[PDB]
Amino acid sequence: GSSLSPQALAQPLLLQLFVDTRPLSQHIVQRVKNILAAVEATVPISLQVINVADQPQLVEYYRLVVTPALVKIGPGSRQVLSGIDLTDQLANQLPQWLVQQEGIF
Repeated sequence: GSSLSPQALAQPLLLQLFVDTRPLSQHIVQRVKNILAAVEATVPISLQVINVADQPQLVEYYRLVVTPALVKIGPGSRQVLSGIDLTDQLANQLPQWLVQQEGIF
């Protein structure tokens, strides 16, 4: 079938985190990594950190003015988690991500 392969595998979940090199971010990072790595699943997530001090231009693009902060780009809809509540929002947002349910009402 496909490239002779029977399926285009889903693209790993694109997850990122904006930090200011502050321990808290590295702190929350562990929490983020720990939680994400806690859901494993057949679809692993890719955690990439963005140094706001290195590129504050994209931060403003996402109106992202608070740090630390986390932002999911996909697959699926985009979301912005910030306010040291990333772990609270993430844990709550994660399920919604996997539940990628017709976010419909």
